[PDB]
Amino acid sequence: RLSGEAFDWLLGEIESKFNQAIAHPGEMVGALAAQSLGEPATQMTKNVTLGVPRLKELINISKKPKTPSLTVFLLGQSARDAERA
Amino acid sequence: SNRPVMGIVQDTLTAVRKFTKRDVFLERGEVMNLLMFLSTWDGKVPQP
Amino acid sequence: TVINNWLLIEGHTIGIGDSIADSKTYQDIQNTIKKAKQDVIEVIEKAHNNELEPTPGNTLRQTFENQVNRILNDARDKTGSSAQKSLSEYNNFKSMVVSGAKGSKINISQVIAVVGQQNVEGKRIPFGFKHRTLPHFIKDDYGPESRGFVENSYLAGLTPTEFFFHAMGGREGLIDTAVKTAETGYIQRRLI
Amino acid sequence: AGILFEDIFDVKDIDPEGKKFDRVSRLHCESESFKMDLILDVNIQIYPVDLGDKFRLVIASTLYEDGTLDDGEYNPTDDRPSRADQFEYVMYGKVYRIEGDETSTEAATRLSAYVSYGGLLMRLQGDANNLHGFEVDSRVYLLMKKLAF
Amino acid sequence: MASMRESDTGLWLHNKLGATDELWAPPSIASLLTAAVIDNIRLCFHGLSSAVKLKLLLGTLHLPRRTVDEMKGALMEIIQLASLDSDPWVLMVADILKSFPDTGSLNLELEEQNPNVQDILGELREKVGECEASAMLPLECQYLNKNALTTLAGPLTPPVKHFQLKRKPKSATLRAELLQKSTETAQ
Amino acid sequence: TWRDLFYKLAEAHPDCLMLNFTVKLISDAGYQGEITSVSTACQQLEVFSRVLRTSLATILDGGEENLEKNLPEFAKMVCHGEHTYLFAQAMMSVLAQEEQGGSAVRRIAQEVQRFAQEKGHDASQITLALGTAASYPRACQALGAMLSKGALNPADITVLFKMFTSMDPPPVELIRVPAFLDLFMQSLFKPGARINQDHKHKYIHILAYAASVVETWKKNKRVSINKDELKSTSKAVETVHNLCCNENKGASELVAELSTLYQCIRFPVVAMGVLKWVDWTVSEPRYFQLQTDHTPVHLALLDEISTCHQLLHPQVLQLLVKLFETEHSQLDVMEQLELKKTLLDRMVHLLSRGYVLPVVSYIRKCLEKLDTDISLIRYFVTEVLDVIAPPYTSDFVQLFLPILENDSIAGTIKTEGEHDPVTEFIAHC
Amino acid sequence: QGIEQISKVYMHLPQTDNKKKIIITEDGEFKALQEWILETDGVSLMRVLSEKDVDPVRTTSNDIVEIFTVLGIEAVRKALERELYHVISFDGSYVN
Repeated sequence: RLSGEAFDWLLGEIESKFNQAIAHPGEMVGALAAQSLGEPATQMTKNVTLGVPRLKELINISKKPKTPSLTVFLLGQSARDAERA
Repeated sequence: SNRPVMGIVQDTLTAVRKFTKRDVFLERGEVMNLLMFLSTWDGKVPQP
Repeated sequence: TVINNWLLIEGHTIGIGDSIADSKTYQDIQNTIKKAKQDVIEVIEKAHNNELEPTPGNTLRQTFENQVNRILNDARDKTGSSAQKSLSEYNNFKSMVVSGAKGSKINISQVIAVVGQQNVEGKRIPFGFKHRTLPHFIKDDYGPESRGFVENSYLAGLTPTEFFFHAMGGREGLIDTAVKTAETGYIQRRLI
Repeated sequence: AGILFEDIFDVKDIDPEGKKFDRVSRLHCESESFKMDLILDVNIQIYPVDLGDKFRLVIASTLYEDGTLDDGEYNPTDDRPSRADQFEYVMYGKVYRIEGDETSTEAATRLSAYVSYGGLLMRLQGDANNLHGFEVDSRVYLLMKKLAF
Repeated sequence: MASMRESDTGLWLHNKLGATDELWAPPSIASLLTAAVIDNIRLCFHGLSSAVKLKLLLGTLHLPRRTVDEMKGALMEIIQLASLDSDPWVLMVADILKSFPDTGSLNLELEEQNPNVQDILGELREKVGECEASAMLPLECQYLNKNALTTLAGPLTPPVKHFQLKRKPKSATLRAELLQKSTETAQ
Repeated sequence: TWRDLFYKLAEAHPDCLMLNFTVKLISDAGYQGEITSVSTACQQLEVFSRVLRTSLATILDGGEENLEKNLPEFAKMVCHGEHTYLFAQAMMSVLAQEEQGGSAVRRIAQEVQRFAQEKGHDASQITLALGTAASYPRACQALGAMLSKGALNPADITVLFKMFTSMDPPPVELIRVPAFLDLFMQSLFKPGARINQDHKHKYIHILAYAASVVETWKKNKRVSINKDELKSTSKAVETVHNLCCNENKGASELVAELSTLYQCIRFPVVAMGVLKWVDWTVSEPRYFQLQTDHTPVHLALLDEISTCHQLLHPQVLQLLVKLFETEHSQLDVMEQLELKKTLLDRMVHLLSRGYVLPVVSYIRKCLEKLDTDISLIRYFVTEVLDVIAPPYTSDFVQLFLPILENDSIAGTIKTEGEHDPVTEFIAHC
Repeated sequence: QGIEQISKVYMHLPQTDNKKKIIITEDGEFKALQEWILETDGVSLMRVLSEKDVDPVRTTSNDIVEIFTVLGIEAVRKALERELYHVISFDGSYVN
């Protein structure tokens, strides 16, 4: 139920806030990403081995992980009747 | 994570939960004593 | 500034009186624990008569442990819920938990209702001795109190065996704290 | 006069869900003439009420019989005549919501106005022809007095 | 609220109560009945239609007793003046409602030069006397007990007994089986 | 067709004289019945009164079996106008003044009142003013307020408790309005509805005094009051209400207290309370999934209800009809068949206890309606003729012969045996 | 019978809606469906993907090197994204 003056003010505010939201040249986003990844790492921990060991496996690309696995989705009607799966 | 890192904690949090209940009533003396601590107060006492 | 000065008028504390049930919730908790013990005894009896159908994808020992853990967790959750229902509006644990300032409902449950079941490496207490966990027990006992289920509450005090099992469960936290610091810093160093 | 609403109610019920708070009670009330229903919080510690009690409710937009407006600031040392002299219980709140049975085509017939008295809420519900002075974001008073009859 | 004049009062009454489709008195009669309108009816009642008088009489009862107490004289006066019209309907309703301002209840007098009333009363009384036993109990009787029903209408009357049963129904078998199950599970 | 067209034309334009002319000529030709008369009888005094007389006489001719048919149209014409409603109530209540034979009169008056209420039209206060409410203004106020709102408020409940507990109780019949007792039952028995715990005992006491207490009256004057069923009745109602509103307990715990349950179910009001409580619980589409017995205890409670009282047999039949007619698509057909067989057992039990004719008619309607499996009616009729014994009345034989006339029974129940139910029944005729 | 490196296979019905099949209906809702899925314990991703009546679209492999070698560089980038998101948002913590 907005009025014309309210709508004009709303458009001005939206444009101002969006222009404020742009990134700033010179920001060291690499260090920000590194810290935003590392800081949460200090509070977490069939088998999937989640947590810091999984982070090490992903970071250090290891030709053999601890628990490799595949999730397979059945294509035809076999996805419905376990007998034909 | 686009969220605050500083929040109200400890006794301040507990007492602000207790403070804003529906049945917290203050006489004028305590209201003046509390308003003495607002740095941004405009000097007008609200209607009770 | 405002709240810390209204608190001088209101005040806030915690004490023994804030960790007491009404002597009618105690009976409910005792009945729940008795029923849990009866259920685990029944499962053990049905196990030793080979009347236990293995759970899909689980061995016989695995499914036995699964039913045992399910019963014990049900007992702990029910006793904790009863303890929460028992608390008054003037209790201090409840006031400090509902505001999120400190603690959580599990802490209230462990202080009032029951400490719960101890674990190491995600499993019950292992047979450190030959086919038993302590010299005070008997060979090949898989009952609740012989594998680390702390029946009492922090208020009511722990019996010797439960105290030792609690110490075992506690040591794991210290070890994890020791290793997590050593790993996370290196990870972040390599990232940066 | 600035008298938005005035009618007689009786306490047909007390807080049904239970005593949530020590010093506050939830009153369910029904009117007599307009056949209104009311949901109110009162400071039960200083203005005790009982089941079956009757009171005169006078929701006024101002406390001055002449009809002038007020800044809304506490000025206890005031001399002008006030409606509060003939009433026992007075609140001062701010209506925050006005519901109704509105459709996409025709107007509403049964309205519902909610006003919050510094935390103590109140819902006034009835027919559209009475709740005309209620407009959102406006300060009002309560001015209720028990009727011993 | 003004003493709007006689013919104008009749026009207002026939505007608020003139809906012939709405044969029921509106709930608005709680606020529509005031001192001025009732007082002005003392002369414009002749200008009201029979339906208007009937609906006004029906709506007179839908008032709070505080209003009735503070409008004793006006209500009795309007009843008396409505008891002097050509319509027998308004006469009877005024006589029935004369008791409302005094006791809050309604008078019950009948058998007075009303052929339909007398004939209906007589035929229904004799018909009930034919089949006192064959009386359909009110809806409250299914809650009442044996003594209450006996005091109200007398002893329970059995229906027609079609035949006899040589084999017990499955209801008793289920009752005994569930009693055994409850005894076993409880103990 | 042209008569209806002429009616529409006449209603369309009031200004044309031809339309009134044609209406008058239609009346002259003998087709004035086509002219509207549903709202005309309200404006007519004598014609409406005489048609009311004939309708009520026909109602009393056939008892309930013809009242159920003559009641809709009669109630429509009576309650279409409020003035006719009020005069009908006044005359009918004056008829009810006599203490002998007044039960049917009060029932018909209550039927008119409830039909008027169904249209959203309220006259409860006038109904109270018609009776003896004058001597008790406070009770009149409380009943009027509750029946106007349609809800129970604790304040007026407490006022009535104070009045009735005092040494001068009012006529108990005034608080026995079907709507008012229905309000008590709904508030005290409906799952999901909450009532104050501090007034629960007062509600129970008021209901018990309303139902079980018996008062002696002569010439509209009180004589004595029976209070035999006041303490035990209140205790039974309290226990049953505790069972009803403490729903989180499983049905097994309900069965575990079967001695007390069956002891307390013998009260007819409590029997209706558990009847409707079970009705509302099983009315949930997902309740059947939670009901894990091929012969559930709920139908056993219904059997006990039917055994205890015959007044509830119409209500038991109605609930059984609702249960059987409800076709479920979220259950396996195997459990549907089990439930239908158990419901057939319940219908057999109801037919056994003397409530036969409506049950027989409903069973025949289901057999002819194809909404019931052939094997279901096979089992029903076979077990009925198994448990029942000759001689059979002319009414039962007449109503049961077309049931065996259907081929679904003639080709199934007729089997080669020395005691064949269909063959023996046919030979009995 | 079978292929090597696959020690064991679990037939599993998903409970969370993440692995559940999602198809927009005719009228426009989402209407999550539940279908059988399998979890191996080794990595082939090539013989497995080429099997008859096995969906070649949604069959991920949880192994970074295998995903890279089978499906390129952008696929391994997306897989790394999803793996990191899972290992981070497992405990409820959220990272931009």
